[PDB]
Amino acid sequence: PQITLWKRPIVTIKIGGQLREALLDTGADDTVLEDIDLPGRWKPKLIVGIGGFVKVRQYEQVPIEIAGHKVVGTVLIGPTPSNIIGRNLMTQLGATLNF
Amino acid sequence: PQITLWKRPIVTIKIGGQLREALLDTGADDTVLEDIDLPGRWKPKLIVGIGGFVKVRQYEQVPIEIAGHKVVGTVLIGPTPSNIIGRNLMTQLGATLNF
Ligand SMILES: CC(C)CN(C[C@@H](O)[C@H](Cc1cc(F)cc(F)c1)NC(=O)O[C@H]1[C@H]2CO[C@H]3OC[C@@H]1[C@H]3C2)S(=O)(=O)c1ccc2nc(NC3CC3)sc2c1
Ligand SMILES: [Cl-]
Repeated sequence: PQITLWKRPIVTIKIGGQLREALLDTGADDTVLEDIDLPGRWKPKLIVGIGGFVKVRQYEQVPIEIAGHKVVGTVLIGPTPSNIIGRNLMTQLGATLNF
Repeated sequence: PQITLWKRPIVTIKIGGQLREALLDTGADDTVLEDIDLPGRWKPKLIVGIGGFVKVRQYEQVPIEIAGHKVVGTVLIGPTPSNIIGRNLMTQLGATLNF
């Protein structure tokens, strides 16, 4: 799909059998989700945003569906005001910005 | 132009006669720049990112050139780890996400 930016670019995701919404975020290198259970091992990671840092769990090779597209990639789980899909997963969709 | 997302989507801006780089940031409602002098009156504003909040200066009806395109809009000045162009200005470029 093509979307304009008058509204927040929010898409449906399915991850670990959980349905959520998340923002397609070209300003995010990595994908950060708050509200999710993932199985198995993870690595501590500190990430830096506007207004400081948060501690997240890095989960690797997580299967995730973004607006119908199945991809596998790194997901960070931790406090974020908004679930965000980063460039790590949007590149797997072949996503582009046009102006 | 069209750009892919394997790299950060960085563009050149000109604002208040000052040249800078900034991220085209679909996850940002508003535009936030750190390294800038703007003339005249402004309003206190608190904005929330990953890792918390920052106090910014809201400047209204600021002229800004983004990859060649002259627009006028609201600019927030304050601490951000990366200059970000938000949807408030990307809608003026007719920017779209495609996948
Ligand atoms: C600031 C950017 C440069 C980085 N961020 C992405 C932005 O898109 C956020 C998204 C977001 C939207 C929200 F709704 C709420 C939020 F908390 C966050 N936008 C934002 O904060 O916008 C602000 C301001 C703009 O206007 C308004 O709109 C919303 C608010 C408000 C004020 S990030 O989240 O810090 C980020 C993400 C992944 C990541 N991966 C990394 N990789 C590792 C280092 C190797 S570093 C890294 C950093
Ligand atoms: Cl690129």
